[PDB]
Amino acid sequence: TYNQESGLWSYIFDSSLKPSHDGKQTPVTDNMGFSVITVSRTGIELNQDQA
Amino acid sequence: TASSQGNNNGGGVSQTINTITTTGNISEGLKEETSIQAETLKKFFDSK
Amino acid sequence: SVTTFSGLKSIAPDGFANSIANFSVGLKAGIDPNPVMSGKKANYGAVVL
Repeated sequence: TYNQESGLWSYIFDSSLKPSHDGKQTPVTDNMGFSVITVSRTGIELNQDQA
Repeated sequence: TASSQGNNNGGGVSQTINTITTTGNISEGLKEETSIQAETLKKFFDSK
Repeated sequence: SVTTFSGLKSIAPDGFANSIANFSVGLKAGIDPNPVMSGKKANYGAVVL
């Protein structure tokens, strides 16, 4: 998602998406939980002042 | 004559193109370091 | 014995066995809320992982 007030992107990872089994057919057991990565802009952006 | 076609009436409003601080920046077509300035501006225009 | 693909060692932390094939996901655009000088139009970018 992007939020126009914050000017910030939210990246949602859901570990329920992991497959049931490995390439060695071993049950996958770290399939619980999730994580958020927040992206912001850095640097001098276009059209602040004449420069 | 009427072979020009289009609108028979069609009077109304006209507006100039949109603009931003980048509009009219041609800095890659300006200056030189290999050739003559018109030719690098010609390369810069051909893709645009 | 120069290292090649059949012998390259992965320590890849990002959920991939392999450490040679790039990947990318979730391209998203957004308008900067930060004012721009008047008579210039609002800024926008995108990002992708």
